[PDB]
Amino acid sequence: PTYAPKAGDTTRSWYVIDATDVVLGRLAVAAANLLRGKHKPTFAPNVDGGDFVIVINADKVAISGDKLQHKMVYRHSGYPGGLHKRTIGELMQRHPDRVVEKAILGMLPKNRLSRQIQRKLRVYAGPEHPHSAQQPVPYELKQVAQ
Amino acid sequence: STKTRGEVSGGGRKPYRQKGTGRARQGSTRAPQFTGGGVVHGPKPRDYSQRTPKKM
Amino acid sequence: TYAIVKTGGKQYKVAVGDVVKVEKLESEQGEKVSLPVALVVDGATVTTDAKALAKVAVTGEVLGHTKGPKIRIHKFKNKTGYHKRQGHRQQLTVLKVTGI
Amino acid sequence: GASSSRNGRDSAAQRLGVKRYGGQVVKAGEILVRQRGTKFHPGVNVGRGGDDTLFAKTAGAVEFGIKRGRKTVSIVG
Amino acid sequence: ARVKRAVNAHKKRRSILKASRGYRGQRSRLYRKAKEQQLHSLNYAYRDRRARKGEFRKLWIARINAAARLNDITYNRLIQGLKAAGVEVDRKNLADIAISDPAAFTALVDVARAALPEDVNAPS
Amino acid sequence: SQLKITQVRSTIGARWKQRESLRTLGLRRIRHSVIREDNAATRGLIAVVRHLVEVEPAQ
Amino acid sequence: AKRGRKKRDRKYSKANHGKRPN
Amino acid sequence: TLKLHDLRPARGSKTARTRVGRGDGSKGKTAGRGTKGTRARKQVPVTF
RNA sequence: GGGUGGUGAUGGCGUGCCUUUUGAAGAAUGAGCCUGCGAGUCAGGGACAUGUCGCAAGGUUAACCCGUGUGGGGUA
RNA sequence: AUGCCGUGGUGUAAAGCGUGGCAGUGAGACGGCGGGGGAUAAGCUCCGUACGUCGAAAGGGAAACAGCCCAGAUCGCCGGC
RNA sequence: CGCGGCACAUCCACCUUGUGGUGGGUGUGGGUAGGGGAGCGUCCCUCAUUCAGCGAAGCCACCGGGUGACCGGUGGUGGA
Ligand SMILES: [Mg+2]
Ligand SMILES: [Mg+2]
Ligand SMILES: [Mg+2]
Ligand SMILES: [Mg+2]
Ligand SMILES: [Mg+2]
Ligand SMILES: [Mg+2]
Ligand SMILES: [Mg+2]
Ligand SMILES: [Mg+2]
Ligand SMILES: [Mg+2]
Ligand SMILES: [Mg+2]
Ligand SMILES: [Mg+2]
Ligand SMILES: [Mg+2]
Ligand SMILES: [Mg+2]
Ligand SMILES: [Mg+2]
Ligand SMILES: [Mg+2]
Ligand SMILES: [Mg+2]
Ligand SMILES: [Mg+2]
Ligand SMILES: [Mg+2]
Ligand SMILES: [Mg+2]
Ligand SMILES: [Mg+2]
Ligand SMILES: [Mg+2]
Ligand SMILES: [Mg+2]
Ligand SMILES: [Mg+2]
Ligand SMILES: [Mg+2]
Ligand SMILES: [Mg+2]
Ligand SMILES: [Mg+2]
Ligand SMILES: [Mg+2]
Ligand SMILES: [Mg+2]
Ligand SMILES: [Mg+2]
Ligand SMILES: [Mg+2]
Ligand SMILES: [Mg+2]
Ligand SMILES: [Mg+2]
Ligand SMILES: [Mg+2]
Ligand SMILES: [Mg+2]
Ligand SMILES: [Mg+2]
Ligand SMILES: [Mg+2]
Ligand SMILES: [Mg+2]
Ligand SMILES: [Mg+2]
Repeated sequence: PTYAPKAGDTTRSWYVIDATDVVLGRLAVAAANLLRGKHKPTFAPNVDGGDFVIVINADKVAISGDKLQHKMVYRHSGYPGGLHKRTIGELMQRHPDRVVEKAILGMLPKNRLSRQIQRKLRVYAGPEHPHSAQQPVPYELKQVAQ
Repeated sequence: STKTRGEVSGGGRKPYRQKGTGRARQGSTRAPQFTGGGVVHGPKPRDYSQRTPKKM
Repeated sequence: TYAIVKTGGKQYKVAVGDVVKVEKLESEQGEKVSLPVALVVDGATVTTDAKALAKVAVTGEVLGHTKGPKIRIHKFKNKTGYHKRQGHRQQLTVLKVTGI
Repeated sequence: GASSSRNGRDSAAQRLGVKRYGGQVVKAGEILVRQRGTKFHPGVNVGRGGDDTLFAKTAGAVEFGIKRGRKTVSIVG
Repeated sequence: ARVKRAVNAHKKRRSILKASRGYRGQRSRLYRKAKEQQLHSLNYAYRDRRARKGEFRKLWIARINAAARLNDITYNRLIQGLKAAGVEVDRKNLADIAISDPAAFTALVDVARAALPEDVNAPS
Repeated sequence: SQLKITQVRSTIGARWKQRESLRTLGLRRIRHSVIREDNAATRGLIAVVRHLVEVEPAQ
Repeated sequence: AKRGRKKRDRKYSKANHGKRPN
Repeated sequence: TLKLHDLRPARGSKTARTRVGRGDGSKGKTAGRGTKGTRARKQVPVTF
C-alpha cells in the first residue's frame, strides 16, 4: 500500500519569496509548486500539502516592457460587449499583486482543491508583509543541476 | 392446443386508424402483443409416435 | 532492519515478522521460501551492490494460499451488441518473513 | 443543361495480350498470345489462328525472339 | 408446457440492482437504468485497473522526484544513477522509502551520483 | 556470416510484402529476435522490412 | 472560411505527421 | 441390472437445437438474417 | 492497532441504452417507471446436407388387421 | 522504376486448392500515392492502388477530435523497458 | 518484458498410443454482419434417489462461490 497522507500528517511551513528581479513566470511556477507541495515527497494530488507563500515586492517583478505594453488581461462581465481590457503595465501600477496572483492561479490545477491551495498565498506590492507572527523563512529560486 | 390470432374471438376490425392518434399502429385487437390476443407458435395438437423399424 | 525482496515479478519492502501477500508460489503451507533482495537497509547502512545482496536472501514462511478479490469484467462496446462477461480470482500466497 | 452525352459508349475489353510468357511450359493447342493483327508472329511450332491467336502446335517451352525485325513466338519441344 | 418467466427473470435483476446499490437516482432503483450504468461501471473498472498501474507509478515518480531534489538530484539522473549502479529497486519502493526512510534515500542518491558519468552530457 | 534481426516497429499498417517478409524471417512481435544466415535471400527480406527491424552481425 | 482553414492547418502538428482526417 | 435410468442416447446422436433470437450471447436480434432487405423478412424463391 | 459494513471531503479518468448508419453522446429513432405478457414454431415416409443408430445387397413398409399401449402382423 | 507471368532454391504452422453445409455483404468513409469530372473548388464526385485506418479497434499521442501518428485489449499485479 | 490464472490450435513423450487422458513445448485468444462449438437458468414428463407442517414453493436480507449465463449456505417471512 503506497503511502496516502492522513488528516494531520500535513506539516505546513511559511516562505517569503522576494520578487524584486524574478521573471514573473519563474516566480509563478515556483510559488505554485511550493504552495501545492510538489517539492515534498509526501505529495498527493488529492491532498492540501504545500506551504504558505508570501510574495513581496510584487511591484518589481521582472516583466519586459513589450509585455508591459502589449500583454492584455481580459475580463468578461457576462453582459454583451462586457469584455474589459487591461494591460499588464497598468495592472502593475494599480494591482501588481493581482498580476502575480493571477499568474500563480493560472499555474495551479483547475479543480476544487486549488481553491483551498490558493488560500495559502499572500502577495504584497511592497517590501513588507503583515505575517511576521510566524517565522516565514525566505525562499530563493534554485534550479537543480542535471 | 392454443389459439392463434386468427382463431381468437373478435379482432376483425383495425382497432383505430393508422395515423394521427399518437399510438402504435395495431391492425387487430387480437395481435399477439395484446393481452388476450393470439398465441404465436403456440402448441397445436400433435402426434409424437415415431416409425422405429420392427427389428429395432 | 528491512529489505526489498523480489518475488512474483514484483517486489516489496519487508521487515522480519511482516506478513506479505505475493503471487502464488509452488510451496505448501508451512514450509520455507528463500527470496532474492533488491536492497537491504540495516538502519544507516544499505550497501546497495548486486554481488553483495546476491548472497543475502529474505527467508519466508508460507502461511497459506489465499485468493484475491473477485474481479468482475463485463466488456461492453457501444452500439454493436458486444458483451463479454468474465470473472477472475488471482491466486496469492501469504508469507511471514523471518529472514533478512 | 447541355446533353453532352454524345460520347459515352465503349466496347468490351477483349483481354488481349501475351498469355504464356517466355520459358513457360505449355501443352499443344494452348494459346500463347491473343492479339489483334500480328503484333507477334508464329515461330517454330506455333500456329497463327483465324483471329491471330498464336497457339501451340506442340508441347514444350515458349520462347520469344526476333526474325528479321518481326518479333516471333515459338515452342521448343 | 407454458412457463412463467418471473422466477428465472428476476435473478439477473436482483444481481444488477444489488451491484447498483449506492448509485443515485434511477440508476440504483430501476433495473433498466441500473443495467446501463452497470455496463459503464464495469467498463470503467476494467479501464481503471490498468490505468492505476500508470497512476500509481506517476505518483511514485512524483514523490521520488521531490525527494531527489531535496537531495539535489533530478529524477532524470537519479534513475540513470541507479541503473548504472545496478540498483533494481523499483519506484514503488523508491518512493515508499523516500517517505519512510529518507536517510536511506539519501544513501541511494549518493550511489546514483557516484554511478553517473563524470560528464553526464558528453556522448558515450 | 550470421545475422541477428530484432523487430522494433509494429506490422500494423505494413504492406503485404513487409508483413509476409517479417513472417518469413519468423518475427512475431516487437522485440522478437531471430538468428538467420546472412545470404542473399535473407538480405532481400531485411531490405524489404528494413524500417521495421534492426539487425546486427551477432553470433 | 476561418474554421475550414484552422481545421486544415492542424494537420501540421508533429503528432499528426502532416496528415489528418478530412 | 439395466434400468430405465441407465439408458442413454449414443454420443453425438442428440444435438441441441439452436434457439435463435434469444439474446446477444447467441444468434441474437436479427437471428442470422443480418439484413434489411427481402431476406430480412421473407424467402427468395430458388427460381428467382 | 486491525478487519467488516455504511458514507465519501478530495485527485484523476470518463460523450447514456437501442435501432440504424460512412459516421450518433448526439440536437437522428424508440423508451416516464415497474410488474406481467409479447417474435424462426409445427405438419409432412416432403427436399438437400450432416450426426447417430438398426439391418445390409438389401432396406423399409402404407393403408389396413389383431391387441388394455407404446406390441405383433401387413410386400401394395 | 514498379507491377505481372513462369521457373529453381531458401524460408514461413493455422498457406493454397477441390468439394459439400451455413452465411452475411452487394449504401461505404477518410488518409497516402496515380488519374478523370469540376474552376487541376469542395469534408465534392468517379476510378486505380498484395496502400492504410475506420467500418468491426479498445489503449497512447494529436486540447477536444471514426478515418492522421504509435500500437492491435485472454485475465490479474500498487513490477520493469 | 517479468510473475501468476484461463482458453484455443497444434506437436512431442508415457497411460487400452486416439474415446482419448497426463506432462511438456510452440503458436494463438479486439471484433460488427455472420459461421462453428460448448454451456447456464425456468417449466413439464419418465426412471432412480433424496428432502419436506421438527416447515416445500415463492419472496426478503446477509455471508460465501464459479471463467459466464449463474450457484450455494445461513437467517427472516411463509404455508405444501
Ligand atoms: Mg378474424
Ligand atoms: Mg388487417
Ligand atoms: Mg383468449
Ligand atoms: Mg408396426
Ligand atoms: Mg457501429
Ligand atoms: Mg477496348
Ligand atoms: Mg473469320
Ligand atoms: Mg456512493
Ligand atoms: Mg503499462
Ligand atoms: Mg437488443
Ligand atoms: Mg441481406
Ligand atoms: Mg442496406
Ligand atoms: Mg432491424
Ligand atoms: Mg454497417
Ligand atoms: Mg446520413
Ligand atoms: Mg436522441
Ligand atoms: Mg439530448
Ligand atoms: Mg429516419
Ligand atoms: Mg419519445
Ligand atoms: Mg445494389
Ligand atoms: Mg454500390
Ligand atoms: Mg468506391
Ligand atoms: Mg488525386
Ligand atoms: Mg467524399
Ligand atoms: Mg483512395
Ligand atoms: Mg482508436
Ligand atoms: Mg486513441
Ligand atoms: Mg486525451
Ligand atoms: Mg524508461
Ligand atoms: Mg474473440
Ligand atoms: Mg490481441
Ligand atoms: Mg456475431
Ligand atoms: Mg405448525
Ligand atoms: Mg418459521
Ligand atoms: Mg413450482
Ligand atoms: Mg442468493
Ligand atoms: Mg432457506
Ligand atoms: Mg424459505
